[PDB]
Amino acid sequence: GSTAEKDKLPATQKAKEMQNVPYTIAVDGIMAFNQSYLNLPKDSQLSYLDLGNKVKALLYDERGVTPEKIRNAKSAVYTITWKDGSKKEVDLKKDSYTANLFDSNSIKQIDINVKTK
Repeated sequence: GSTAEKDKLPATQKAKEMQNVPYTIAVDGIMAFNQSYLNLPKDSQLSYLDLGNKVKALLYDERGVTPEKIRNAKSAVYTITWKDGSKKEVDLKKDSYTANLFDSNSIKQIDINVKTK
């Protein structure tokens, strides 16, 4: 029966797990979402230089674009929405001074938009 025993169920790890934050991407004016999620540190802050290591991975894993082409794009902006419900957009195509760390634990989702043509 279904009420047999719940203890029979599996277990989990206590060492150190990761979180799954849903991200988005805009291409050709149309967004491409496939329920894909991104990995992040638990209760740990991170920067763009480091976090990018995981992001860039999806960039090529999605369509196979390079960091040299995505930069030459007509436009490049990154959107980050915190658990608070607030979202901010950062214009990478015009950002050479911006720089600040963030807490993944306080992150909800992100929406990347790169206009290339």
